[PDB]
Amino acid sequence: PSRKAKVKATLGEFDLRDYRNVEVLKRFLSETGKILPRRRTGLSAKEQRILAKTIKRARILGLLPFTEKLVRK
Amino acid sequence: ARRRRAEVRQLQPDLVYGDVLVTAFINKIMRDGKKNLAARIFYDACKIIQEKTGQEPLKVFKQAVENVKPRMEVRSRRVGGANYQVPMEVSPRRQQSLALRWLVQAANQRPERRAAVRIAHELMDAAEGKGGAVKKKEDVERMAEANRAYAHYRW
Amino acid sequence: KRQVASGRAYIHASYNNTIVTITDPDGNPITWSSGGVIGYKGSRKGTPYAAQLAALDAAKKAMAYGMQSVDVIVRGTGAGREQAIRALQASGLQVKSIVDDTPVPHNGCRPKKKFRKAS
Amino acid sequence: KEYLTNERIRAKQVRVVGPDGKQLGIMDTREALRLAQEMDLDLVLVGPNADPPVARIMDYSKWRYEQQMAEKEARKKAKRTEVKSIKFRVKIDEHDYQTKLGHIKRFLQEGHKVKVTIMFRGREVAHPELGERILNRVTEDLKDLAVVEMKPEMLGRDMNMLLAPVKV
RNA sequence: AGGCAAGGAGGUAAAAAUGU
RNA sequence: GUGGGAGAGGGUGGUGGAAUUCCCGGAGUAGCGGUGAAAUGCGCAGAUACCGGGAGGAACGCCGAUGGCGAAGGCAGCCACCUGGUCCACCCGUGACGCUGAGGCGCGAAAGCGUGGGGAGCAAACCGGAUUAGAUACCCGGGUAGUCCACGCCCUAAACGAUGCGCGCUAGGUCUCUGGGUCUCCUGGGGGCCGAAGCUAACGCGUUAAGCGCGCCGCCUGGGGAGUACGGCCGCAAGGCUGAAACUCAAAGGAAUUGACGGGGGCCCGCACAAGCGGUGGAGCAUGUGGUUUAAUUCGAAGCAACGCGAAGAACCUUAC
Ligand SMILES: [Mg+2]
Ligand SMILES: [Mg+2]
Ligand SMILES: [Mg+2]
Ligand SMILES: [Mg+2]
Ligand SMILES: [Mg+2]
Ligand SMILES: [Mg+2]
Ligand SMILES: [Mg+2]
Ligand SMILES: [Mg+2]
Ligand SMILES: [Mg+2]
Ligand SMILES: [Mg+2]
Ligand SMILES: [Mg+2]
Ligand SMILES: [Mg+2]
Ligand SMILES: [Mg+2]
Ligand SMILES: [Mg+2]
Ligand SMILES: [Mg+2]
Ligand SMILES: [Mg+2]
Ligand SMILES: [Mg+2]
Ligand SMILES: [Mg+2]
Ligand SMILES: [Mg+2]
Ligand SMILES: [Mg+2]
Ligand SMILES: [Mg+2]
Ligand SMILES: [Mg+2]
Ligand SMILES: [Mg+2]
Ligand SMILES: [Mg+2]
Ligand SMILES: [Mg+2]
Ligand SMILES: [Mg+2]
Repeated sequence: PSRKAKVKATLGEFDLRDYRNVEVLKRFLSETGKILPRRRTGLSAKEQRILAKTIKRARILGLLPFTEKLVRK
Repeated sequence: ARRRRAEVRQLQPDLVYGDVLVTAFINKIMRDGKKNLAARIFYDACKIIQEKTGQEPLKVFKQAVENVKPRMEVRSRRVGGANYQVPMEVSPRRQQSLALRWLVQAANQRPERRAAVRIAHELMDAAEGKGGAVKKKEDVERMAEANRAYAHYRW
Repeated sequence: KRQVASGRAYIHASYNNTIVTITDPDGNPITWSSGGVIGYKGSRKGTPYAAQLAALDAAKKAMAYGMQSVDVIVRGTGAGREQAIRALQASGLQVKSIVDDTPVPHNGCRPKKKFRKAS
Repeated sequence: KEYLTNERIRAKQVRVVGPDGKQLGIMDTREALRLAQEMDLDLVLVGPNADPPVARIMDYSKWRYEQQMAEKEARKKAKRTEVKSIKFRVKIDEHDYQTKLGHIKRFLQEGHKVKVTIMFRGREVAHPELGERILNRVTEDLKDLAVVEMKPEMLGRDMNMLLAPVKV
């Protein structure tokens, strides 16, 4: 049912739209270059959507990973 | 079977020595239900062992048992269409029983004349690390290595 | 007769056959092992045991070229990809990391009608 | 079928045959191996049966491939044309009969041998007169495309015939 | 360590006309 | 109007990787691929798998929803531009300007066709293989159109919430998205689920009504015949829209409910199988039957649940032949 910690509750004050702020945005990406669900971030829906959009933008730029590789497994 | 776990019968321990394993072995040896004939046979075998290989005739038996014991066994299962020889682990009691059975078979699958003597010989062989029962055990083990294939079909 | 001691271990895993390639750190392969290589043909070709066998064979081949320092990458999934991995771990080859890199399209073309019905 | 290559050979003196058929003699196995290494090829034990084992400096894999190809050819000139069956009935009407006939014709054209069998059911007592008649009619219809390999044979609750193509 | 679930897997599910 | 906001709304111009195929380059070898099994199929001219680069065309994984949008069909990478709808707060302006909508004009998935392009995958048709009683099919190997784009044309659909649009009224809750607020609770607009009344053939519905009403429009008057014929119109064609009747039958239906059934599932059990010991079959005989032979082999019993059965006593008797 998802509840270990949340990526909104572990992270403090940050603007969502700024894709350049990459390491703060590196926390909402998975271990593989994949987006974590609403039940992992902790956001409201709108916020989540915005975040997703920002991530996409970043990807288009290149900063954040596009798809990566899981370790151990 | 379906409901309960169908308990193992706890045998009355031996009249001369004092071990249930021995009793079980005696029972296994016994055909037609003649315990006194085959118990006598077992005793004769023991005596023979004592005579030839200068040892107590319980320890030797134990050794033999240990030798013939399987840990990896092979079952039959139909999955998809074809039958696959499935390797799986044995519970101790069952393994012991199997070993006993094998020993009995070996005793009956020998070339010499009298019942006790044959049994004794087989026991000695088992103790050594050869014989018939031991060979069978080895074969079984091998089968649970050429077919460790279909181990993921866990029962 | 070339020799390397190091490299990667690309396990392409399909349900019909799990194929294992071993490569040098550059990405130029030394050997590979498959299912028809362990004799097996048809159904068993993709049975976990076959995969394991293939893995073992590949390891052996690598050893015939001095290889130990082994990075492992799996692609797709077959019956035993995990089994193959296990086999490799067992073999005696320095397993650095086992990494998943499935050739999953970012919503690619139309799949074949078998891999359709998924919606 | 399969042999022993280079390192798998433990027998000491081998007879060394070359890539096309170069007879180098009864030589050392090590020597043979060395020769193979030199030509970018493999010494393969082609006869473990003859005078100090008969061994060939060939591309082993290549040879295997060739053999496989040959085998494939053997099983692709063994003809796909088999026996196609068609189960008729007693009270067979016209259009369906014609369809059946057409099917049979198609099969014949393709190259096949045809199990022509009438399934009986209820009475199977007035059977030969009607069933046999039907069979005869069928045969008549296919006199130029088909030849009667075997005549009516009642086994179970049915009777079978077989028909072969007229000219191969 | 157990309790429920979401996902990813990977196996099972694949073979059937005859009467009084 | 002002002040905001949500949005895969649409269109135009781009671009970003994953993937796939294809080409060159490598390194590398005996098979890959396929399946309930297999077979074609490719591979020594070196394929598969692996890395390097390129060539392209598609389509947007994760986010992703039970979500958001639109009037509907539909719509998803991200950007930019042009632009629709809409939602709210101020209650500021106008002062009934509204609501519907026969016809009309538009839009209208997918396929389809015409014209030019492009074309990677997929893939009707089509050619193979199996599969089978057959295989024109499910399953695999290719493989054309087509899918994609531009311009036109087509106009259907389970174009479904199978619910026309509009407003008002009539308990709540609960989850969701989105807006304002004196923001652990209110108040607006959407999307879901549970329900008061009432309603409904029941199922259900239930502030997003199928409830109460009123407004208007669209159909409907048993089924099949038949969305066919006919004409008419549209269209390059395919067809579409519009739409009968003769006859025919006494039904066609829906809901639910038993029961039965299902190559639906779950939960169970039984010497059911497994685990084990011993047999039968094979040998001989003992018996009972089927068959056949006979003057008659008396009759019955029939898979289980007939076959050391009725017969727990056939030389005669019994005994019926
Ligand atoms: Mg405004
Ligand atoms: Mg190449
Ligand atoms: Mg005012
Ligand atoms: Mg005024
Ligand atoms: Mg209007
Ligand atoms: Mg109109
Ligand atoms: Mg294809
Ligand atoms: Mg065919
Ligand atoms: Mg065909
Ligand atoms: Mg096809
Ligand atoms: Mg076109
Ligand atoms: Mg259209
Ligand atoms: Mg619907
Ligand atoms: Mg719809
Ligand atoms: Mg309708
Ligand atoms: Mg809406
Ligand atoms: Mg609401
Ligand atoms: Mg009520
Ligand atoms: Mg309700
Ligand atoms: Mg409500
Ligand atoms: Mg109603
Ligand atoms: Mg129509
Ligand atoms: Mg007309
Ligand atoms: Mg009904
Ligand atoms: Mg019912
Ligand atoms: Mg049985």
